[PDB]
Order: sequence, then C-alpha cells, then structure tokens
Amino acid sequence: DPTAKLVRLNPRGGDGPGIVFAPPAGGTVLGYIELARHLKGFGEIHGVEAPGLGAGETPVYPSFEEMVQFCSDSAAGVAGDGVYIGGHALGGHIAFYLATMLLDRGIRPKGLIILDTPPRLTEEETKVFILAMKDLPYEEAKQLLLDRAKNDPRVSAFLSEDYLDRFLRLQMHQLMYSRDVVLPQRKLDIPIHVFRTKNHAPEVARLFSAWENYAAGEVTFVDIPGDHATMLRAPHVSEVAQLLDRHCGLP
Repeated sequence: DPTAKLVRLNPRGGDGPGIVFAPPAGGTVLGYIELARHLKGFGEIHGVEAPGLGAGETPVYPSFEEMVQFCSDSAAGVAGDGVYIGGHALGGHIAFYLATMLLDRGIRPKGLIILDTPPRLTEEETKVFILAMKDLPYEEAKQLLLDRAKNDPRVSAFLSEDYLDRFLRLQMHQLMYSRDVVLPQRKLDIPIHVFRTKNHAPEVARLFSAWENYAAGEVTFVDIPGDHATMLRAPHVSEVAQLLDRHCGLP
C-alpha cells in the first residue's frame, strides 16, 4: 500500500501550501525532520518513505521508474495542486518526475523545490560511492559504509541496526542506477526553486544552472549555507528553513 508510506513530518504551521518531499538515495525521510520542524510558513509537510524500510516490511529494491511510481501513489492522497513537490539529492530527481507526471495529468503543483542537487546526477569510504555510481567486492564496499556509520556514537546508540542495514542496502541499489537517471527534457509550467550550497567545485557548481533548461516560467536560485550533507542539520538548517519560508512560504 503506497499510501501507508506517506509520512507527515510537520502539521500545518503557516498560511502557505504544503510540501511533499521525495527521499534521497536510501529512501529515508529522516533527513527532513529538522528542516520540517523549523519551517513556519507552510501547511502540512509530508515525506514519502521508500518501501521496505519499516520494521514490519519486507525489503524491496525497485527500479527508479517503479520508485517514482510508488511515490506518486503514496503522495496521491495530497492535493497535487495545493502543495510544493520537493526533494533533496536523488529525491530532487523523483520530485521532478512526479511534477512532470502531475503536469501531464493537468495538475499544477505550487512549485518544485530542489535542495542542492543538479538536474543530472575517508579515501576508501568515498571510493565506494564513486565506484558504486581499485575495484572491490560489493559486500566489502558495503561493510566499509556500514563500519563508518556504526563508528558514530549517534548511530550505535539510537539508530536501529535493522533500519541501518535496510537503508544501506537500498542506498547501494539506488546509487548503482543513479547514473541512468535522465530527467525528461520537458519545461515545467510551474516555478522551480533551487536552493544550492556554495562549497561546490567549479565542475559541479556549473551544472546547477542547467535547471533553466527544464523550466517554462519562473526559476529561482537561492544560496544556502553548509554543504550537501550538513545543510539539513544545525546550524545551517535553521537558515535554510528561513530562506524556504521567505521564497516559498507564508507565515
């Protein structure tokens, strides 16, 4: 049941529309919790948790196409034309696909909110992600990431090993088809809001402007503090929620 994975991250707190977030690589919506808490000018903020992560679910590993279809089925309960479609990272690509599917059906969401990701997506620890998207056995690479996460006292003390395993497996699965993700060259008839960090190498930074190619009207580039990971955490997340309320919300 796709609708059972539509998580309410924050009840209505402002006078604006809601937000439905798609998950990044790994399928979790937990990375949005702090952001949703600080936001003060929106309605209900929802997130779509990938299937197979909850305690009472069987891990599944769908293709990008089926995952996009699952989020649409999950977010269907929310009025498409009364909320922003958002997404961080790979979640930004799902968000775009969902917005094109809504527009194909005549539904105009309030807009697309992209969190620090361009339209085309330790030394050994980061080598895994590179190879995922010297050669090493798959299961050996997973253990490197698994040993990295477990080294953090916050993961070993509060996070479920079962949840951590299901997340790592799905992240590997989504990292490996991530290069196959090609956004349709359509031009959205809705505003696009790209919140981008400023600590990107020139090679990557240059790619964010390509969002202009997928827009028929408004496109807004907003600078946010932090980097691709720390932006959703303190101290930066507070300022990110301020800017999000300013350009898209309405306290």
